[PDB]
Amino acid sequence: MFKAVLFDLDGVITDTAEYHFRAWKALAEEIGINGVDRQFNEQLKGVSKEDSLQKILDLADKKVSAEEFKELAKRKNDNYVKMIQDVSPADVYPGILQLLKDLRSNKIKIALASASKNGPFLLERMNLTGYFDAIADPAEVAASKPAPDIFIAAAHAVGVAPSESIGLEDSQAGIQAIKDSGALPIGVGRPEDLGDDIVIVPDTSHYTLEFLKEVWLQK
Ligand SMILES: O=P(O)(O)OC[C@H]1O[C@@H](O)[C@H](O)[C@@H](O)[C@@H]1O
Ligand SMILES: [Mg+2]
Ligand code: NA
Repeated sequence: MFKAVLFDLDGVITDTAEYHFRAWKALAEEIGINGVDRQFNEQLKGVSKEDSLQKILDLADKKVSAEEFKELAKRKNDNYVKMIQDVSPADVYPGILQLLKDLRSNKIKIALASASKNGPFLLERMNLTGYFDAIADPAEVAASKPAPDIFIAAAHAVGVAPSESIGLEDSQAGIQAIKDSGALPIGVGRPEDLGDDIVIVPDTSHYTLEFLKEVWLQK
């Protein structure tokens, strides 16, 4: 049986992937880049703030100064941080609170493997911090998603091997990171976005301890 679950935050715990998308699209349009639509945004999910901005600039083969790059990233963050102030426990996705409770009752470790530096603040907004045994700090990894480092760190932070862990993700980059960590991925979203080669559930209500067991027994 698995000994840890490694949670992505945005698009897994709550609908903040939507807010990252809206904030990045707004930023892109301010600088005359109009290609950040929902399809393109699948390439941005799970990706760090700086890598996200660079992918957007690349889309237009646009170059900005180092000073402008810093300011643009800060502008997007300031906007996103204002968007999330009213997040509350009511915004926790279906099934997630119960899963956290059931994992703890079964002595299964819980770790956060979010790329977001705003992750701790969001867990506090949602009254979830006390469920987490560890938060892997994305500022401390040498390499960001789709590199596996954040998932490896999360597992190690709770004293469990990645190979004894499940990772929950909504993103292409994050699914790849889980795969390369050695943990077992279960995605949430559309196979057209996340692939047909791992277990994918259509919504977070499917993330029951019963189902994670159903999946683990068959890997
Ligand atoms: O700018 P932050 O809060 O550090 O977030 C970094 C990344 O966090 C990830 O969780 C999101 O999927 C990305 O969309 C986001 O860019
Ligand atoms: Mg995500
Ligand atoms: Na406009």
